[PDB]
Amino acid sequence: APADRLKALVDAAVQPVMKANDIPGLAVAISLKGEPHYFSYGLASKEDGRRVTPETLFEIGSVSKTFTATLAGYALTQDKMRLDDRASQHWPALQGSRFDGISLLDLATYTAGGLPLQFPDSVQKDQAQIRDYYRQWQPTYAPGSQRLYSNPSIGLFGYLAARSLGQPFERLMEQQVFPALGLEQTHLDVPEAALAQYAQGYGKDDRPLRVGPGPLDAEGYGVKTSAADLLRFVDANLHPERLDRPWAQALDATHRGYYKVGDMTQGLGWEAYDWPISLKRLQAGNSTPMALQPHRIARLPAPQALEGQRLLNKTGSTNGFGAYVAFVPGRDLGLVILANRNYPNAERVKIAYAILSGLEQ
Ligand SMILES: *C(=O)N1C[C@H](NOS(=O)(=O)O)CC[C@H]1C(=O)NC1CCNCC1
Repeated sequence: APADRLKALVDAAVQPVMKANDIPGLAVAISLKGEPHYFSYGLASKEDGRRVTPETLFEIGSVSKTFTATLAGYALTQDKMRLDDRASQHWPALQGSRFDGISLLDLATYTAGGLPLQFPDSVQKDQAQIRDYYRQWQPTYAPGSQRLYSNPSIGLFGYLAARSLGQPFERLMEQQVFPALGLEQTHLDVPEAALAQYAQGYGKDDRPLRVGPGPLDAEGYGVKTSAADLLRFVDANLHPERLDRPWAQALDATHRGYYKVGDMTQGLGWEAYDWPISLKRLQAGNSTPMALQPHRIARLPAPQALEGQRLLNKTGSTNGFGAYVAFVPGRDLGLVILANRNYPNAERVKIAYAILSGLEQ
């Protein structure tokens, strides 16, 4: 009855949304009572007929920020940086710029003062162009006052955490972070030998779409991973104490809330809500205006533990993909939903919420 019931519940949550959004392929992984459960739907590639499995690689877009946060959490534990450091402390090129007056925490939590959603199209994947971009940038408003969701913001945070560790960001993820987390199906640059696992992404008129190079891509949106590996990452988040101390502490650092905007508490990478909360409120927290518009923050008196009866989540998209991850620390429950179409966040959250509410019922 239990396996039948879980299958029935996940099918009932996924299938209508998959169909309504014409999603070619979709992978679900659920961590429940200390055990993983995988559900795979449809096609990784419509053209060659490869089916989705729990090992299929999907682009996870902005979910990458949680890995980026974990690297920064590590740097914090290596006493290599502090959240209250000025950004320019970690890149001499920034000394004398406005980044003298902006903290690593401001950068990590999108409150640096109006850094935009993306780098302008004129900024290529080029260290000098990136450096020059930040040198010339001026805040629209005071640092620490307004949240404006931003790839350049947390991208810089990740880049400076890597600088504090004395190695390139990409090398650190591949050589240290992913191995420390036990992740062998998680990549910034998918190896040729693994390309057969990499799903095709689909956009309008089913044009094929995979993510191309961009400035600070690895930091903001560049990770490709499987449902099985992303769930392993969720289980690491549920049980940091199962890893060696330095990496336990790194994960813990991403479970700390610094301010609220409406129902959402902003951590490093992770965004948190009280649990339970209505589907409509969770949808609103992950809505377009939350990503695209500035919001005045309500700063907490002290960092808040993001644990117990809370839902921690992150959405992520690329041109061709749509990912969502959610977990409830106090219930030892986690879920991953990866699709090879960018479909609205509200729809991803709807699937997740249907699964979570069915599990409690
Ligand atoms: C994350 O997936 N990003 C950044 C931002 N996230 O807002 S959210 O509510 O979707 O998580 C916007 C979309 C996405 C992003 O950076 N997409 C880019 C499209 C163009 N190619 C580079 C990735």
